[PDB]
Amino acid sequence: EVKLVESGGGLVQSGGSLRLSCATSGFTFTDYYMSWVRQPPGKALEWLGFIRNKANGYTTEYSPSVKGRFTISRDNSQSILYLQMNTLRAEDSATYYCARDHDGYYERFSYWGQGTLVTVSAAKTTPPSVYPLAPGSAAQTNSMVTLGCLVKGYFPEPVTVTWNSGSLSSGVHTFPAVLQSDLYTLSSSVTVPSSTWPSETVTCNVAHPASSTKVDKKIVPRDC
Amino acid sequence: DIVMSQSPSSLAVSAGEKVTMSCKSSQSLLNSRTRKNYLAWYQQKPGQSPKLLIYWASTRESGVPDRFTGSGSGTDFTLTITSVQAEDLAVYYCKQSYNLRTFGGGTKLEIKRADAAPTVSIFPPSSEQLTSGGASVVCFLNNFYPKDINVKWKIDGSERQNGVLNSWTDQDSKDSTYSMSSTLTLTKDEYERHNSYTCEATHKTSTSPIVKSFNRNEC
Ligand SMILES: C=CCO[C@]1(C(=O)O)C[C@@H](O[C@]2(C(=O)O)C[C@@H](O)[C@@H](O)[C@@H]([C@H](O)CO)O2)[C@@H](O)[C@@H]([C@H](O)CO)O1
Ligand SMILES: [Mg+2]
Ligand SMILES: [Mg+2]
Ligand SMILES: [Zn+2]
Repeated sequence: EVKLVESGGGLVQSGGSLRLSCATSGFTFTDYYMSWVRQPPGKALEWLGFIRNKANGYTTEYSPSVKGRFTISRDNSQSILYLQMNTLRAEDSATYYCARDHDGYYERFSYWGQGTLVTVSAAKTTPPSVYPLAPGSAAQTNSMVTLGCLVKGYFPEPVTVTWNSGSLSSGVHTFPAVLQSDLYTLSSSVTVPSSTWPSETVTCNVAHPASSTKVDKKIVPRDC
Repeated sequence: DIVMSQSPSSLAVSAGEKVTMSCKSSQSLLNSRTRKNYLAWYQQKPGQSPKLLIYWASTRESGVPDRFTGSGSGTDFTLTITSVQAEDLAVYYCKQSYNLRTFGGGTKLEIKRADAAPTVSIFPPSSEQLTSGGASVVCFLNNFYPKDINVKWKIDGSERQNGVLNSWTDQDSKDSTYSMSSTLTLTKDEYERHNSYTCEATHKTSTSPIVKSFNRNEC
């Protein structure tokens, strides 16, 4: 199994610097070119640069958009790819992906990482408040029941939300966060058979990496 | 520079139907020596990393369903999807690799399906939020189509627009529906001045709004 895993994304101020890393496994690192690609929220993919393989002397090329400002390097001992970013600006806020590139036989980006989110801003890190969403005490409970979690007032993105540590995935809707005066808020709904709640537990698991926040919020009925 | 353009910007197709999309390069991508066109297509599903579908213009990557076909040469290229499936919802990007790499702007493919009415649920503020002095009332509108929908909040029978936050999900990869969350945020002080809290959904699927309500005094 091939593995590409980006790290290092987070909040940085305008003018500042940030280095990202991409740890790889499941293939012979030195045989491959590696690329970095970014994607501002809701916008198109942008190729940033590559570093060539062993046969090609590990040489680098860059997009004009970042040349002279971004530097790519690689640790061939550990099979790690790096992206050093300097003099960051708002337009650099984006998800950053590493991707396995050319092997010299094939024109194609075969394997991509999950991506790491960089936010360039002066706003401070704020952990979320996590509130349970249970039907009110005039809920006429019926066949199915919808529960939720409100993840309010955090910065920067992202947060992750799961239900019962991942056991509940179907019937889940996690709504994209929206920014309102310098803080994000999102919500997540989950829908289950009434027979299973509150008889069985339903818990939302929320994480906010920028504040190392980990929250498990049990949804408890308002009577019951 | 090699400039890559795609069209359309977006479109919607029903399951079972054919999809066609185009990618243009400002200069030929055909390498004289290797006689291949250095043009690839990627699929990026909602919330996922891009996946390679086609390279060298027409070579299908192993694992990629046969219904995806790349064609074209030189400066003009086409991705065709036959018998489109709900799961094919995604943004499709072309990418040149003739001279370094450049991506096109993407084509957003949405799925058309039969109209479906929303399921609406309303939630009072939690005691944990109220303790802190705040009060958010949340309304979920789940699994509807088309995306267009109108939500109004009524407090004691009167519409309130200030303090509302709306968010739509991407289309569902399975049932091709949308969902929306609407959150009304008040201070605890304002919340406790009023009784009736209502979220009303109007959608083309009915001439009557779907109404969910609660009374604070009865919580
Ligand atoms: C055409 C002359 C030499 O090019 C190659 C070759 O083997 O023919 C390929 C070069 O590869 C790249 C590159 O810049 O590294 C990447 C490929 O994706 C592709 O874009 C080609 C492009 O078609 C070539 O013009 O370029 C590179 O390996 C190159 C050596 O580095 C040259 O010494 O050899
Ligand atoms: Mg040019
Ligand atoms: Mg749904
Ligand atoms: Zn009032």
